[PDB]
Amino acid sequence: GLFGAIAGFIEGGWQGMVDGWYGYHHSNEQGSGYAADKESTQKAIDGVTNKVNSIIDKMNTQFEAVGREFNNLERRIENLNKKMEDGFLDVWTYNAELLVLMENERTLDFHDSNVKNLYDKVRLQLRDNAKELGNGCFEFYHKCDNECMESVRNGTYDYPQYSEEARLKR
Amino acid sequence: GLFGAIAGFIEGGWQGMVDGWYGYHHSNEQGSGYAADKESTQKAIDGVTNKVNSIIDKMNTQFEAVGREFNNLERRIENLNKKMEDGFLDVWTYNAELLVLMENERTLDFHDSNVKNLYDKVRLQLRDNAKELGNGCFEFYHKCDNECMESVRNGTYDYPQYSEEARLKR
Amino acid sequence: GLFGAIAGFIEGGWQGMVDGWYGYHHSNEQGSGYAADKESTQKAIDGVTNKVNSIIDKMNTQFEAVGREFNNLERRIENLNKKMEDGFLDVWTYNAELLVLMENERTLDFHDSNVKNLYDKVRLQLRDNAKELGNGCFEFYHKCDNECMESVRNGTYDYPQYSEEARLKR
Amino acid sequence: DHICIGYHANNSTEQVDTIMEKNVTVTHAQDILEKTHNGKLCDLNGVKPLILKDCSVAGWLLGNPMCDEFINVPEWSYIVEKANPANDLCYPGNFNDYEELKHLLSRINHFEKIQIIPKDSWSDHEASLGVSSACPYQGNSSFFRNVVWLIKKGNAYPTIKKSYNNTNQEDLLVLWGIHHPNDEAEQTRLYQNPTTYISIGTSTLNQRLVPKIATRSKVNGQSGRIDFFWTILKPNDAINFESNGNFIAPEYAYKIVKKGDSTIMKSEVEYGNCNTRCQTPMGAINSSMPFHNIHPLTIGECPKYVKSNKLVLATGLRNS
Amino acid sequence: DHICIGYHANNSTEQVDTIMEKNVTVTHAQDILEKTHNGKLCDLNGVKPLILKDCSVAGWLLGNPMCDEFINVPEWSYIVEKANPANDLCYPGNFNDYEELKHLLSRINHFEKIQIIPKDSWSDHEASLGVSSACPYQGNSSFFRNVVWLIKKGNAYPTIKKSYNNTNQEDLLVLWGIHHPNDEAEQTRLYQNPTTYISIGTSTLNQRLVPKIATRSKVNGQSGRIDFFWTILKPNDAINFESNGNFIAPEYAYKIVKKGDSTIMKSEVEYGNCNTRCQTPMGAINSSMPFHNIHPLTIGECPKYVKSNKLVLATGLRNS
Amino acid sequence: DHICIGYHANNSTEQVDTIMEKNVTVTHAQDILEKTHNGKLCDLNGVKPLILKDCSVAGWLLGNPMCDEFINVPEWSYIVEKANPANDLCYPGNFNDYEELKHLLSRINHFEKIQIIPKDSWSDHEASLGVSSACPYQGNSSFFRNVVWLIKKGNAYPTIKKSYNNTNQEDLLVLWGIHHPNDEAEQTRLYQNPTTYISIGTSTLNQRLVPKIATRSKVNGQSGRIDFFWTILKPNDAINFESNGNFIAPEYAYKIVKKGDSTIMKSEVEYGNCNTRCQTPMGAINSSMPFHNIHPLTIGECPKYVKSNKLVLATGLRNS
Ligand SMILES: *[C@@H]1O[C@H](CO)[C@@H](O)[C@H](O)[C@H]1NC(C)=O
Ligand SMILES: *[C@@H]1O[C@H](CO)[C@@H](O)[C@H](O)[C@H]1NC(C)=O
Ligand SMILES: *[C@@H]1O[C@H](CO)[C@@H](O)[C@H](O)[C@H]1NC(C)=O
Ligand SMILES: *[C@@H]1O[C@H](CO)[C@@H](O)[C@H](O)[C@H]1NC(C)=O
Ligand SMILES: *[C@@H]1O[C@H](CO)[C@@H](O)[C@H](O)[C@H]1NC(C)=O
Ligand SMILES: *[C@@H]1O[C@H](CO)[C@@H](O)[C@H](O)[C@H]1NC(C)=O
Ligand SMILES: *[C@@H]1O[C@H](CO)[C@@H](O)[C@H](O)[C@H]1NC(C)=O
Ligand SMILES: *[C@@H]1O[C@H](CO)[C@@H](O)[C@H](O)[C@H]1NC(C)=O
Ligand SMILES: *[C@@H]1O[C@H](CO)[C@@H](O)[C@H](O)[C@H]1NC(C)=O
Repeated sequence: GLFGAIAGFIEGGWQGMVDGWYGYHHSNEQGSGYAADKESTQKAIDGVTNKVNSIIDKMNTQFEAVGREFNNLERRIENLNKKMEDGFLDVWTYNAELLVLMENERTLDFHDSNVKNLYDKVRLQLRDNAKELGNGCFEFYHKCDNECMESVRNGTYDYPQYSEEARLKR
Repeated sequence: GLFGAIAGFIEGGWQGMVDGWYGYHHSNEQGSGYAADKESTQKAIDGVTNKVNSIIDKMNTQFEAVGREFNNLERRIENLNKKMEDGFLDVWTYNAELLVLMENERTLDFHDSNVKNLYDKVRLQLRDNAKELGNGCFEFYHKCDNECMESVRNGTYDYPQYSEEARLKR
Repeated sequence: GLFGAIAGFIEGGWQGMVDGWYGYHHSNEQGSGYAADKESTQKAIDGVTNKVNSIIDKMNTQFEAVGREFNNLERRIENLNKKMEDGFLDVWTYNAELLVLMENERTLDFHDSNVKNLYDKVRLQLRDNAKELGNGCFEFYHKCDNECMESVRNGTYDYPQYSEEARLKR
Repeated sequence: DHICIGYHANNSTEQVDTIMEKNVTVTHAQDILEKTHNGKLCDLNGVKPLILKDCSVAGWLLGNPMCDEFINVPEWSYIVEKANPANDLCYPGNFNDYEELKHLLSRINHFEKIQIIPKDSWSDHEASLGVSSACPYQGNSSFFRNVVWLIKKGNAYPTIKKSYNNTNQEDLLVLWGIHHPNDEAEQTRLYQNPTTYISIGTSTLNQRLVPKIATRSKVNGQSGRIDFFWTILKPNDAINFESNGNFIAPEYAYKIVKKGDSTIMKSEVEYGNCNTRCQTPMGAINSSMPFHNIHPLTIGECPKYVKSNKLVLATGLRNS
Repeated sequence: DHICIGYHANNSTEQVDTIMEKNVTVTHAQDILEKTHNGKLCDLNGVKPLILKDCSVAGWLLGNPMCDEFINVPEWSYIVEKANPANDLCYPGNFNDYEELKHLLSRINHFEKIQIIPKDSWSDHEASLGVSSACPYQGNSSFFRNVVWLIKKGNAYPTIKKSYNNTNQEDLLVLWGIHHPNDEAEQTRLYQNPTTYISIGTSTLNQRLVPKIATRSKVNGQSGRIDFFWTILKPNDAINFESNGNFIAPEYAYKIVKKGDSTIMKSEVEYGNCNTRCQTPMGAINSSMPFHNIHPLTIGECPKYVKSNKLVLATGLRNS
Repeated sequence: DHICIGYHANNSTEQVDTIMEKNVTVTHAQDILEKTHNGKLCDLNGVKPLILKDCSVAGWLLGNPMCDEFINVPEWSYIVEKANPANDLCYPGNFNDYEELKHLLSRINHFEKIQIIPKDSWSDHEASLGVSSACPYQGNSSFFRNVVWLIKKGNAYPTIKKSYNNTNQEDLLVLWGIHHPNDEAEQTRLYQNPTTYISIGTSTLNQRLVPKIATRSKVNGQSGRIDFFWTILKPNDAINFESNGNFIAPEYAYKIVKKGDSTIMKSEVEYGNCNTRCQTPMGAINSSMPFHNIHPLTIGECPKYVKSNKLVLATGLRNS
């Protein structure tokens, strides 16, 4: 991608993850499996939903054709009429396609940016208390319960706690 | 944000910082308080100022209505006149709004990108000679004078100097 | 840039690099010199080439002027004709310029993003087995053959190999 | 102990385009373009259209005898007319300001056909002789039903003076005509007086019409021509006609009793006993989409028209 | 020892919109949309407009007697006219190519009213009899002042031959008229000759006008009508009039002595003794902004018009 | 042992613009705007244009005698006409519906000039007397060659009855005229009959024309005028002319034998014996670029027109 994470340092996607958009995977003695993020997925839902409405709404003041007839001695103005209606049809066809092309790119990079942002809310809390494989996975210099992972999810990872067996693992 | 830093790893903004846009905060025995960056703020001033002029200037070749009258046997061409003027009014109203919506997003992400860029000009000079809290703050493995901070601001942080008490602090 | 790397942590460009767009530089007992990346440069070639065609193609449904004459008692409709043709000429001149301004910015940030992505495919494979100067260069905690660099290029850098003399260099 | 950071993926094949990349397969997409229609003409919110079938608007308003189906028309949501209706003017000629009239029409949902000059009020003139083989009704000769082709009564055509005051609150569409003979013999045989005129006045109208006696091609088997003319007679205004020959007089006019959203559709597509909120010359649209590509000329509440073949919004992320 | 990296923040409430997020509070914003006006009509860079008050452009150029205020008009920056001026044509009729004239007008800043045919030059015709109750001036009957309604002199109307050569360097606006009586009695009572015409020629103009004697509604208490006609008489060209009745002759014409930026504004908004660089039918604009939303039809140096209600540019960063 | 990550750079000076930054020097750029032309008028894909030189379209189709060069014109790719051609109408007058004709023209690549009424078929009228000093050919007096100015034969002008049936498969452009004398003496001296007319009929045309005898400025030394009129005579239709004076009869008409892409260019730029796929009034374009800025009015396969002075696409990265 543009933020290096999707189709980058995190090679593929998790089929087993249908809990959300951007999630975690915990793997401790107690149990494997996936769990999604909420304050990450939901925030992406709003942003994508709002964007869609914005595009559509921005588009309802668009030109609307009208039929007008002309006699055979009004050939210049009839031609003027034809060119001015196609003229606006082409402008709005241009605008809609182009706003779709451009927002598609942004929507994709938004996702990518939000995954890379996630990988960095965990990493910048784990410090030297854990391994960084670099594939979008983390190994520990310590032991982690099922509800210990829930500390790094919730955002409340306790640093003035696990430092002992981390430093001494080296 | 999109670059993870504003409203991300750096939770909020500094009211006490009215020296500039993106700054530092030094906190040593000598004194606390804030100091802004210049080669960072100013560069953002140009970019934002230039963008504004660009938008406006790009907009002065826009359509300008003209009044034309018609008799009661010119109903088709009067209607043609009405639709072609609203037609252009709608196009330019669309263009101006949309260029404002889109540049707003970019201006915001530009700022975010420039803060995250700042956090990384300091970090990539401090190496293992300092702590990284991960909240947009840095603690030292050594002592730093008021004019020592000015070395990391100026960009001239001396590495073949402070390495001794940094390595031995562990 | 926007991704901090071009005109950022990597100060300038390599004149001696005319092998490609984004490359490496190896410097071992055997020989100095440059070598470019292919799966990085080429991928940027497609993306830039496709974009160019897209812009042009998106532009061929643009308005085309037509000459129409009028007598001296058709002054209102002739004026209507003039304003509606300039009207469309201005719209399309606006669209083309603006799509060029906007894609230029993106093309530049795409490059920047692709360099920073490169610096991070090497770094996230080197771990603590190497030095990070922070100028877009890497020094080793071990010895590297000319075809050892080719391991970190190809993407296949062997970690369960060089770890011994790296850890013991400290 | 191993925790990973990753993203959703699925077995989806929906593709989007972007500036750099086409057909980027995605996780979630929203198509925003309506591409289909029911292929019938339909009622528009409960109001049936007026399907003119083989008649044109002129044929209708003048009452060409082959258009008897339309002698009385209910209120319509829109009008449908073929590209080349076979019944227009049975008798050849010009319909003055025809397109301006259709334009007026297009902002009209209903007429009341009222009588403004009674066919029994011509005592000094013949009012039923008065027909042509150009406008047949069941083999025998006839004429447009809304107007009366006056003829001389016993070798004389005295000067007509006739007027009508609009005692209604609605505007009136008034139509009348002039006959242009082929030679001066038929001119005298029809109207006695050799040099004739029709003056028509209102508070804004001031017209004099003179017959053009000349040799033309047979059209519908006739070389004579009839030119038709109209005006909008305002409430409390009067219309005054003066003529000493060649006058094709009004019998009936149309009261404009309902105005609002209408249009005149060109189509050959059969009416199909359905109901829609959005109608196109090709067929009706039932959709929640904001864009369609069926036809530019629609009526009702419709998606905005584009020329695109595909238009899909990426909502999800790149698939794998 | 502790150094931090952070950003500016403030007590601001100014909001912007973006594609994904609306009302994103920001640190620094620039509103670029002018939303207000002084609600008066004003001088445009020191030049006062022409406020026609209760007169229409026609009433002015023909010199309807209720428009005496405009017998001599200084140079104007733009023209202001009501939606429905009460003084237009005192005597009912048509003003030919009226809109094309207003279009010409709109590129004109000043006329000189010059005399082209002297009212004293009609020896064989009556030039002051010559008035109607339809166009009253202080209770007594009058007529449009720029033109002369010729009448027969002692049971005779000889053929007028009159011409005028444009010895000026500027174009001329020449106006003249034709009277359409109600019946042939008034026709003879006015002009003696029963069958009449007006020919008008220039190097490009070749017109013949024939009176239309017919019965119409009283408008302004008259059933007769007067149709007015104009041309642009070029420098060194001549205009030639020939008539044997029904001629409403020119007395005065308008010399086009200043051309440039003007317009004809529709408004009821009082003139307010102010001065502006940009004027709209609703009121004047004094702003440095590049966009406004007051009205599409402006004159002067103005912001570009949009239909937006709000338009703000984010310059600063997201607030907290 | 030292490995670095870096990017390409070069000695280039090509600059691009972006929203925030102007003149950002780049590594690789693509100019997409054509700014130049060969300054000649050229063949369009092997077909030479029709360069009317000093003649206007009217002068051509009526056959002004100074336009003999165009008595027979090969098929053209487009037409070129000056801003103010000196040879238009040798004899002054109006060309009815001139612009509508040029519009028709613009969709036409070739005419065949055919004879529809033979100059030898006027036995009861003089067909060569018949000329004016206004339209000279080599000092002596002449007339437009495609039409015949009929004159009375020995103090008489019997009623012309003439018709022509279109036995061809192509449409025909038919032209004819009316003479407007200066006074009634010249009227009798020319056509004997004092009160005259021209009727013209087809299956859709029904016209009566009456001469306007009046006093006008000399133009080209004449005060009389000739108004010209045209129609499109369909296959198997006939045109019928009836006149008792002032008839400027057709001799020849134009068969429309090739339709397709054409235009009428306004230009003074010399034809230059070259060949192009894209032509502009300023000169030809030979380019692979998708945009140009030379002129909006072009013909052929062309780049799309813009008003930009520069338009460059950044393909490479920021230079150093
Ligand atoms: C994209 O896929 C569609 C398949 O319908 C095809 O028309 C188009 O050429 C493809 N383009 C690319 C870049 O794959
Ligand atoms: C129409 O008749 C009404 C009703 O008496 C009257 O007010 C009006 O003046 C009449 N109009 C005409 C044109 O006679
Ligand atoms: C129109 O679409 C709606 C929504 O799916 C449906 O309820 C209705 O049956 C459709 N109408 C017709 C005529 O099929
Ligand atoms: C944005 O704020 C304005 C308050 O004026 C309101 O009109 C609009 O609905 C709000 N929308 C959102 C997304 O908060
Ligand atoms: C106008 O008079 C001038 C001045 O003598 C003369 O050149 C010109 O021919 C006259 N024009 C007409 C139409 O008589
Ligand atoms: C127009 O605005 C300017 C700038 O603030 C000011 O100097 C002037 O007083 C204003 N004019 C009026 C009429 O208020
Ligand atoms: C950009 O360079 C061009 C040189 O041709 C000049 O016209 C323009 O003013 C320059 N602008 C900037 C921002 O340097
Ligand atoms: C034209 O002549 C053809 C050939 O006989 C005939 O069919 C047609 O009726 C004629 N048209 C007229 C107007 O006489
Ligand atoms: C047109 O350009 C092409 C391509 O460079 C070239 O082959 C040809 O010589 C050019 N034609 C002229 C008339 O110069």
